[PDB]
Amino acid sequence: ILSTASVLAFERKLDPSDALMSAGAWAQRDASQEWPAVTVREKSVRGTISNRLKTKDRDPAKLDASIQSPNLQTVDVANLPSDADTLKVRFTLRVLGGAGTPSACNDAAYRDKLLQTVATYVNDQGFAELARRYAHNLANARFLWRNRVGAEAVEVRINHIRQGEVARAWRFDALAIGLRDFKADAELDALAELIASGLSGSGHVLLEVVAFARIGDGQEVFPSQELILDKGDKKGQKSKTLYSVRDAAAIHSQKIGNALRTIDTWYPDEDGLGPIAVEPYGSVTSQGKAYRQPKQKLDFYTLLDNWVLRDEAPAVEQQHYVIANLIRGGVFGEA
Amino acid sequence: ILSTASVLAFERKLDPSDALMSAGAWAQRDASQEWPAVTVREKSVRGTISNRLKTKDRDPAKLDASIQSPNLQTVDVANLPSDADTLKVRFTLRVLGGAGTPSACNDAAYRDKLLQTVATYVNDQGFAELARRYAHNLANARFLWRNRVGAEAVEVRINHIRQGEVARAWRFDALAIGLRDFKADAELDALAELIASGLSGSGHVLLEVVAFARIGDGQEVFPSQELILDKGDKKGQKSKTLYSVRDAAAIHSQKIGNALRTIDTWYPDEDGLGPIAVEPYGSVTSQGKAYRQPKQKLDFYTLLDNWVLRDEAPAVEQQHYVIANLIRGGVFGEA
Amino acid sequence: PTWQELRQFIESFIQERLQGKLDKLQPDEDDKRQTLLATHRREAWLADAARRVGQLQLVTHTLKPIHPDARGSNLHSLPQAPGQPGLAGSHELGDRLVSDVVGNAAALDVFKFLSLQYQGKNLLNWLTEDSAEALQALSDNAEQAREWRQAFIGITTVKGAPASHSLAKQLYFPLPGSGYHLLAPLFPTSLVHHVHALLREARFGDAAKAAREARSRQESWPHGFSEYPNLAIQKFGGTKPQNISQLNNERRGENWLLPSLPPNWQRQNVNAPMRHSSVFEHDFGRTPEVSRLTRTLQRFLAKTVHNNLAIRQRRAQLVAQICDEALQYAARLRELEPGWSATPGCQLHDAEQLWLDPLRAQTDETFLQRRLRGDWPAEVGNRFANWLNRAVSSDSQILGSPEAAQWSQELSKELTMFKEILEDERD
Amino acid sequence: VTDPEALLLLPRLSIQNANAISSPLTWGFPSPGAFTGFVHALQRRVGISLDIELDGVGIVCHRFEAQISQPAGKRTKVFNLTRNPLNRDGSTAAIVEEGRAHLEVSLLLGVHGDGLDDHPAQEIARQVQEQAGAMRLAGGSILPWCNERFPAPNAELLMLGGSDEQRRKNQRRLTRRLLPGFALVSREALLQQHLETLRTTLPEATTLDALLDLCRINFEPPWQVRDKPGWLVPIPAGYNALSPLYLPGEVRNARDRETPLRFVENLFGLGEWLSPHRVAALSDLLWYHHAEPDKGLYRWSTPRFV
Amino acid sequence: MNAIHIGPFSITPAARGLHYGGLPHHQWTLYYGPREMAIKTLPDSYTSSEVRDEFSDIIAEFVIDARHRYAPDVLE
Repeated sequence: ILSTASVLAFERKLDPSDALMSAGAWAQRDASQEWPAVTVREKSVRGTISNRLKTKDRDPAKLDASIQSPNLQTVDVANLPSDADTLKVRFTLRVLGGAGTPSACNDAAYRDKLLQTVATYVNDQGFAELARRYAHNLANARFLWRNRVGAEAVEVRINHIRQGEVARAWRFDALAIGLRDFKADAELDALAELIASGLSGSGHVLLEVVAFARIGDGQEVFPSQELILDKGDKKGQKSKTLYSVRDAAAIHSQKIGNALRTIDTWYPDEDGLGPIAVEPYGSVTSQGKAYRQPKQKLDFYTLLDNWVLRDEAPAVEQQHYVIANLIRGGVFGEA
Repeated sequence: ILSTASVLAFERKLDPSDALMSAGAWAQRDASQEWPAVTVREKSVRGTISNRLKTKDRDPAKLDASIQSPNLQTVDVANLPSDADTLKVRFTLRVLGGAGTPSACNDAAYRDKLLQTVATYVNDQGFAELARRYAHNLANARFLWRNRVGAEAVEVRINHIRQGEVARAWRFDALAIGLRDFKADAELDALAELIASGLSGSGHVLLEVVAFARIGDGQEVFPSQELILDKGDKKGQKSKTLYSVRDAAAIHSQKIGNALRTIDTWYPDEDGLGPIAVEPYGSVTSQGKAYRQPKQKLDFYTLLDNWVLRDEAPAVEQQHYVIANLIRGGVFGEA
Repeated sequence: PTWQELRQFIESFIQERLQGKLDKLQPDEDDKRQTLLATHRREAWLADAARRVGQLQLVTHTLKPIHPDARGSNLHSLPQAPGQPGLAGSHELGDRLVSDVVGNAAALDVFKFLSLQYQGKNLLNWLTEDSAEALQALSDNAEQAREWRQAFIGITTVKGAPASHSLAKQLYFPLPGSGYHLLAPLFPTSLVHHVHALLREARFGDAAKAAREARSRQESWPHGFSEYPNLAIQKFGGTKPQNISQLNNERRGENWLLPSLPPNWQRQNVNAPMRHSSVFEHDFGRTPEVSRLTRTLQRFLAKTVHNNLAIRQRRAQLVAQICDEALQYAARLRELEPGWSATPGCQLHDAEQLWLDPLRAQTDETFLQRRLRGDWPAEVGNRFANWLNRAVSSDSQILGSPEAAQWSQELSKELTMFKEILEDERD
Repeated sequence: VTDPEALLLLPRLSIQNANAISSPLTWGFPSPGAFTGFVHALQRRVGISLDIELDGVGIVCHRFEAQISQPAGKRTKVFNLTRNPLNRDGSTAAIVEEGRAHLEVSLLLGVHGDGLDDHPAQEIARQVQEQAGAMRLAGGSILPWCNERFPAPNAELLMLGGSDEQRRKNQRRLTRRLLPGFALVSREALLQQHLETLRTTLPEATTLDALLDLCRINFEPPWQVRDKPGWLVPIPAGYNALSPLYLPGEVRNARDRETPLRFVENLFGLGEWLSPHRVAALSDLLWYHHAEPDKGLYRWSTPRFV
Repeated sequence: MNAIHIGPFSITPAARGLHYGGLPHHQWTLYYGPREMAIKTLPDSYTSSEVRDEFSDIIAEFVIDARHRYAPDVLE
């Protein structure tokens, strides 16, 4: 009957490291191994109430009384030095093999059928499109996020590390490569071939990704913010806390992974957003809305179940979406 | 019915940096790249009883007993050198563009309607008056908050940084350009047009703003100030702490941004006070009162809701105020 | 002993429950009070209790702390006490055991009704055995008593087939000969409740805080206290702890984890002793760990010799800890720049700079590599011994007696071991 | 349970986000069960192909860093979390708190078999290194040291030296390699000795109270502090049986249907962090599995230490 | 709230408050007669017991320093 597995899990393929942030001057990007790190500092901010009022605080006397109480906060801030205009973001990326193999799965017939489905996908077209989109997300500085917004020029340098040295080196102009269009380029095709060979291999392929963004002299950079629950403590806390590994501002690994996963342009809604991160039930945290709802037949679980159990193979784009979810991983399976 | 979005976050356009302040000599300000930074020092003050008594301890015996025991405390103090008469304050400003687009918006229809409203604003009246007023606030040293009140002569030099080089340079006498009137000047109109091109998204604008002010030999300068929660005796009764980055006195970036935002001359009260910073509910911290009360129909939220949801376009001045609020950014939206 | 008095107690308790729900609801209309008094005063309320018991369960190891969308089998089990030594667990929990409740958060009234102590002890053991005092106070008929007894006793048994959800943890353990077992662990809510009670007594108890106030005034007290540093809070329910369990509702999350941390978990920085003359007293001397070690050595230098063998042993591993920390401190200076020792300066400790920077020999092939190879500097041990002599209490009573002889002998042993460590640094 | 013929020093491994939630009652460094399972996975993946056996692990913890913060006005600590993806209805999911930490460790793997003589030591050491370079140690990825100043090579040393002096020199040089760290060992005998001492101090004292007393900071009135012999962390000592051993197909929602499943619960024991110079041989730090499936007691420990 | 008196000490709050984080706060200053000893910014949700516990350590170290400074001289 080929019942679906009660416990299903997939290992996270294509896992990056923390994006270390460092600062320097442009046209010295080559000798950037000794660039000083960007440090997270402390500063005091005094604001004023600017949020919406609930029709009972709109009395002028209460508003003036609440303004007369100073609103003080302590925030973590990260800045470029007052003589450095370039932010260097460096992280390491492992492209693991055994991409379609589940990490944990109950039913052995479901094992054979799922591995047969992945084998059909890989010998039909393989990871050609998926690794193309991942290499595009590497080539443009999507992992900088807000650091990519107002940069004069962004250059991404990607090096293949085989044993301890650069086997093959890439250099891209991130602002020329779009954040929503996946064209074809020769160096991009070479990077896609390397990533696809890593996904189809039995070991791993190591890449280091170094992006230089010309933010501005002494401007304010944006490391990943840390999620800390207040938990109803009586003392006032610092409102903003930035992430750092060793006295050096950094971006979270899952933030970089979410940036790399932004390849899904096949969701049923219109591509006004463009690509979105590959997730089950197509959730977008910034938009607060989950595309690929299960009421439509385009969510990951129903597509996978139709593909592997009832042999209802979806469209090629939906097959790419399902295999991209397999790259992403996750804990699956009903009770 | 097109209700407004619950999440309507906006990012900050016109990003400033922390303004580092240095010292030197007038008529030596052309070669001022090697000027030593103003250092934050510690000095001892002895305060007397000079505040209002609470009508209970106004008897002569208790007042004399309090005067016989004054309080000792340490304050952070920043001064020019005794052989240096001018203060150099230097920061970089970045104009982003894309003001109407929210960073986070959970309602797609509201986002489309808001984008249409901002687009028809730009088509009708582009970022010409707003950029003009920002150019005024850059031309006069309003970012010199207390360093400008008694200065003999203030000069502001603004350089447009293209590819790391000065594409265009400006020079203003900041005391001739007052803090009260938004007049017309050819060089200042060129600066306004550059800021307009930055705000419209038609080009990358990064400005380096340097201000020179003659205060006097050894005179006290006023950097930004930090908040102190605990005084104690382990610290030597530290009562005031000044802001510094690396042993160099500095002004907070949000104070500079507040000084740039002082363009709002359209509030319902009389403009005898002059321009105020662009904030929701038009609040001034020093005045302790809110111009543009929500009871009147001239605060940012009601104007934005009428403009977008009910298509009630306000006056052109109020449209300028709303778009200046959008440029300022915020956590707009209800719960 | 008598069923009449147990009936009196249960009728009394449902009477306070009735008046409490009437006072809290304050029903002035809608005929709520009549329905409350017609359903919560007779054997019909026992029928509702038997209905509500089937939705609840008493457990000792629950699964709901693991991802709350996981639907698995919660267990009420006490593991057997192992014969192996030096390990803790749930098998220490004997009479000091508190039973968790899992299920609906509104049916917990039957739990406090079932955990009553009417005549001296719990109702559970009364309903397990064929007691004449029990099994008749709740039912006039025998069949009703039997069905209510089975209902109220099955609450401690496993309900349904044994199942651990996908979101629950399952960990392979290799058997000694060619095998594995799956080992799905459950969260020991009884253990964390017991440790939470102990830690709450130690950190907020009346005697504990009295001892803290006694120490704050630096006066004597008949007993001391504990400190419990570096505790961590792991909450299970973000806003609804009662959706997990009643014990997790008593302590709203707050796992109160203990700090199993390595000594290098607070690595501050590495700094070069540039313009100073002897690192052991000037830069090595004020690291907090060695400061604590030398203060303990200061306290143990002037001590009684009633337990002199154990005291000398403790001081032996003490000075061993100082020498180990010295070796660690040199090892972490080994990650600095290779040529920091060649910087200009009037006082830079050139005698100890051979040991402080081994890596200078790489850049200086003929300037200092052969000198370090041939000299093999072991006078650094002598200088550190002189620093330790400066760091020991200047007691003439020990110097006159053989206590200084034993201290010098153990110091000589530790310093010759330390010198043998520094001997083969050229390999 | 056996004497290794050689010691395999996996070099400094940078572990990114390791599970800082070691046990239901302890936090901080990951459990030794994670390291023993990682070594067993190394044996299952590459150890069989090399005709060797990888049993025993030495944990040194060259660097530790947990993603924790201390809220203002509290002396305890909280764990920094991650923003999980939204639900299918666009709302924030319920937060499940997990602790994630940064490690830097080097592992001493006990090697015994015929592949040591069948293959060169450098070759098997290398192949184990690039096998471990694509794995996980405590739930976190392993950073493989690309484009730094110089990577640390893997080094396998046979314990059967040509002489006692040669063996002693090799042991000391291997100890010098992993010097900025602290070896992790187990102290079950010390915990039992302290429990007996506590019982003579006052009766009916459980080993949980002895474990708590050996880790807490004790203050005694004349105000001194009861000193500790070492670091003395509390560590999970294994798993104890909580249910009868079920058949592979009995348990619903199991990991597989080929392995028996038994519900367990954590066993908490005593551990110690100590400098590697204070051990006679580096093979005394190796952690081994001790299952004994008849009575439960699925334990990991480091025997032959003292 | 209201001033807290602990023997010769007094913890008087500031007349006007402030907001640190998103919570209201007042500065509480400790006196020993006319001598100001320490100032702490404390949440408005604290009771008098918590405000007193915030300054208990400073009071205790004052007591210790007073005992050691004015200890009577010893004859042997």
